[PDB]
Amino acid sequence: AYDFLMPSVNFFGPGVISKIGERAKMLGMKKPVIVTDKFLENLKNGAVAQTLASLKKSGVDYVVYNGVEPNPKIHNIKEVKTLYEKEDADSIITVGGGSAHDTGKGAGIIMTNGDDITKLAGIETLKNPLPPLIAVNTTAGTGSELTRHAVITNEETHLKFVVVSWRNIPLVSFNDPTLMLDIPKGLTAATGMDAFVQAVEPYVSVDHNPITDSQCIQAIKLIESSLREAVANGHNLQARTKMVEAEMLAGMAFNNANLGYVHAMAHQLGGQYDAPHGVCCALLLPYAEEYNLIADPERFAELARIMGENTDGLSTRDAAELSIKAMKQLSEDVGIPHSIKDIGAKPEDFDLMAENALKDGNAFSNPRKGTKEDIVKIFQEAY
Amino acid sequence: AYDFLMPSVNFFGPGVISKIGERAKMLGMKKPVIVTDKFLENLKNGAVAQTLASLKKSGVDYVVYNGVEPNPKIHNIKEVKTLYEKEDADSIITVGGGSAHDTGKGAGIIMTNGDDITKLAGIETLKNPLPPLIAVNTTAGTGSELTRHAVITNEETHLKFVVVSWRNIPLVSFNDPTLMLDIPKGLTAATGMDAFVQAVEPYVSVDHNPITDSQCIQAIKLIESSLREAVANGHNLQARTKMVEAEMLAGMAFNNANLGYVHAMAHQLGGQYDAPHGVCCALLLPYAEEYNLIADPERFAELARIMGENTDGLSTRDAAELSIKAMKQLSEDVGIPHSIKDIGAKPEDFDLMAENALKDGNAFSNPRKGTKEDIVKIFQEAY
Ligand code: NI
Ligand code: NI
Repeated sequence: AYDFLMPSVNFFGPGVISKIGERAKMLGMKKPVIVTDKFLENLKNGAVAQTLASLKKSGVDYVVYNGVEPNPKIHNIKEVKTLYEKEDADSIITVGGGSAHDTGKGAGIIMTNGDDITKLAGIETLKNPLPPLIAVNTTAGTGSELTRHAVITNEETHLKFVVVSWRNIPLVSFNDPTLMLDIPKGLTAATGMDAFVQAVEPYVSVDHNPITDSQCIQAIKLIESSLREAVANGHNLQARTKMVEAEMLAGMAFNNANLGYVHAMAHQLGGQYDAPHGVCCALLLPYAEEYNLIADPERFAELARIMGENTDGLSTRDAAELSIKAMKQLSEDVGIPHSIKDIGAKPEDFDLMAENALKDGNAFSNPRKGTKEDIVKIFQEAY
Repeated sequence: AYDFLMPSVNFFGPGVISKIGERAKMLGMKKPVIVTDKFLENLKNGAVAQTLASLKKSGVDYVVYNGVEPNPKIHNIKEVKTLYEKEDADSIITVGGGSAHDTGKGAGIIMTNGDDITKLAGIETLKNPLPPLIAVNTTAGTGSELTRHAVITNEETHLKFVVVSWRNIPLVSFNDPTLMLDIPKGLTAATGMDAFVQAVEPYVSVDHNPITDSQCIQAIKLIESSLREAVANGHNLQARTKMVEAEMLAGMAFNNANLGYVHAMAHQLGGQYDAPHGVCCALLLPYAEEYNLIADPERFAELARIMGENTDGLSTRDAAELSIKAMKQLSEDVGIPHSIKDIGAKPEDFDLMAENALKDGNAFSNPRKGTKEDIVKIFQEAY
C-alpha cells in the first residue's frame, strides 16, 4: 500500500569512493561505462582521473563518457550506451551531479530493456532492472544517487518526460564529502537550497509518512547549522560532510513522499529560461509554501523549530509564517536572488508556464490543490 | 568509511502482503521455500495458508517449513535448506518473528555458498549473496526483515555465533499490520519493548550518525504514543500500524549503529535461562542506561523529550534520569516484570554471565566501556 524505496548500500564519509571501488570489485564487475559532465573529466581534483585509477586499482576496467548535457537529452543516453556497447559493460558508474545520474539511469534501463525512453516513461513500466548502477555524486543537493527518478529531456515539443520506475534505483550510493569540495559558492548555495526545498516539500506532502517526516526534519536541521558554513568556507570539510548527510536524508524522504508545487513550478522555469534548478527553487519556496499554509501550517511549525525559530510564543498559523521568514532569510544569506525578476522572467509568460504545473507529476503531492488562478497569483507573489 | 545498509524495497500498511506476492511475481520467481514457526502454520488468521494461496494467486509455487525453533539452530537451517533442494528454490520467503528470519537468512547464505554457518560467521566473509529473500514479519519489535544480522545457535559448547554480513540483507521487506494482530498482549509488550531498546541503544551508540539519530527518535516517539494502545486493544489497527513503523525506523538505525550493553547482557540471559529476548531486554534497560549516563546523558535528554517528558526545568544529568524513570514506567505499564528475580535468575550466576558480555559483538558500540566490576554491579542493580 505504501512502499519505501532506498538503495541497498550507501557509503558515506571520506574513503567512501575508494571503498566503493572495493565494493565494485567484491561484487564481481569487470568493464563499466563511467558517466559524467565536462568539468570533472577536464578537472583533476577528485575528477574522473582519481576514480578511474582507484577503479583499476582494485582490479577493474573502465571507459568514460564526457558529453553529458545539463538537462540530460535522449541523445546523450544513446551516445553513452552505444559508447560502451563496444566494450560490453556489466556495471555502470556515474560521477557528478543530478544531470549525470539521470543519464546513467537512462542508459541503464535502456541497456537492459527495449531501447525506448518514453515507452519506458510513467510508473514502473519496465520489467527488467537497470545494469548495476553506482552513483558517485558530487553535488550537495539533488538526491539522484538514491532516487528512483530519471527525467529525460527530448527535443520534439521540447518535452521533459519521467521514468518513475523502481527498477531505476541504483545498487550502491556513494557520497564522499571530498568530491564535493569541487562545489563553488554559487553552486553549493544552489544545490544546498534545492535539497532543503526537497525536504519541506515532502514534509508537507500528501503522501508523507513517519519515515519521511523523520528524515525530512533532520535534513533541515543539518542544513540550518551547516549550509551557510559550506557556502563561506567551501574548504571546511566537517560542514561539507553534514551537508552531504542532509542531501541524502532529504533524498530518502522526497523519494517516498513526492514534492509539492515549488518543484512543479520551478521545473518549468528551469527549462523555459534555462535558469538553474536550485535557485529557481529557492526563489519560489517561501511563496509556494505561504500559499500552502491554510491546509497544513501545523507542520511548518516544525519546519520552523527545525530552523531554530523559538516558536513557543506563536500559534499555528503565525508560526508557519516565521518559517517562511527564515526560509526566505536563509536564501538571502547564501546569495540567492530575492525576486524572480532578477533571474529574468516576464509576466506575459506566466499564464503559459502555469498551465504546465497541472502536467508535472510531482504536483499531485501538494497538500492543497489550487485553481489555475491562485497558482498564477503565486507567480505574481513570486515577483 | 560509514555505510548505510537497508533493503532495496520495503512495503508497509495493509495489502503489503498481497502486494509483495505481486512483486515476487514481477521479479520473475517460481518456486520458493517458506520459513516459519509452528503457530502460524497451524493457525489461519493470516497464517501461512493465506500467503501460500496469495502466492499461488499471482502465479508462483510454494513449499513450507514448520519446524523452526526459537533460538534458530544450525540443524533447522540444514533441515529447511535440504527440504527445498527437492523443489529447487529461487526465492525464499520467511513469515514470522525474528527466529524465523534468522533461519531464512541462514538457509539463504548457505544455499549459495559453502555450507558452513561458522565458516561464514564474522563480518562480511561471504562472496556471493543469499537467494532473494522476502521477509514477511509478524512481530512488532525485532527488525530482522531489514537487518543485516543472522545469529545462528549451535549446540557444541552451546555457542551462539554471528553472521554479520551485508549479503544477508533481504531483497524486500514487508510489514502488513494485519499479520501483527496475531500478537497477544504478552508478546506485543515483549517485542514492543525490544524494538524500543533497539532504538535507545544506538541513539547513544558510539557509531550513531545523523540518519540513525533521526530514525531512532521518531521510533520512540511512535512507541510512546502507540505502544500501550496496541497492548490493550490489540485489535486497534491504527496503533498496530504505527507500532509496525516504529519497529522498522528502529531497525533502520540499530542496523547501522549497533547496540550497547542492554542487548549484550540480555542476549546471555535469553539463552542461559531461555527467558524471552524482549522482557529480559526491558527489565535491564533502565539500569544499563543509568550506568551509561556519565558518558553521554546529553542524548537521554532527547530520549526523554521523545518520551514526552517536559525536561525544560532539568539540567543534562538530571533530565537523563527522568528518561530512565519513564523508560522504567513504560515497561511496568505493558506488564513487564519490574525486577530480574521474577524471571528467575540467581546472584551466583552473575559473575559467569557477565564475563560473556566481553564476547558479544554488539557490546563494542556502548558509549562507555566498563570494567568487569561495574557491569556485574549492573546485574546487582538489575536486582
Ligand atoms: Ni530537485
Ligand atoms: Ni533485539
